[PDB]
Amino acid sequence: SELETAMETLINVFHAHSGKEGDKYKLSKKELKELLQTELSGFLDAVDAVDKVMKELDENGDGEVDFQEYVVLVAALTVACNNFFWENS
Amino acid sequence: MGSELETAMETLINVFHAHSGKEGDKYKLSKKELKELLQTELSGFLDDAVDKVMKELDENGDGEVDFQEYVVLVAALTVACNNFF
Ligand SMILES: [Ca+2]
Ligand SMILES: [Ca+2]
Ligand SMILES: [Ca+2]
Ligand SMILES: [Ca+2]
Repeated sequence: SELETAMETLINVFHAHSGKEGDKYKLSKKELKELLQTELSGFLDAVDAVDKVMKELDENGDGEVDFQEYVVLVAALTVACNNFFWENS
Repeated sequence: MGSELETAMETLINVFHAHSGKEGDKYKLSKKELKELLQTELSGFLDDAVDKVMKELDENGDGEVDFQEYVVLVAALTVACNNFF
């Protein structure tokens, strides 16, 4: 089903950039940045914003973003994108 | 032209709107609409389990699931899908 394919895409995208350096299930900054710039063009602004973004997602604090912390991100970006396209104008 | 990640996110939002706009508030899932979503979008869903899924997701207690509460479901399911692999 469409929903199931979508969650499959979220998993596959994560590992497509998570499996490039070191632990193939955790995103280091080079992999997080790679995911952000390639999958979310324009999400970064403002002096290095990439540091801020792992600082917020790295919940346990090991310097890498795993799947659950990455899902915390996808969720917030999904709800904001929804409010932007689905308002009782 | 969105990215693969972006396309997938759109699908989630679209799926929710696909069942949310059937009756009542076009931006909230009623009990009947929630049943419809589970049965069509989750190939494994067995079944009153919908009541459980309602009381579990209805954080604010209005009797309907809005988007912010439906993402709680999608997120929990996504990590659960990832565990299964
Ligand atoms: Ca890695
Ligand atoms: Ca972490
Ligand atoms: Ca509705
Ligand atoms: Ca609610």
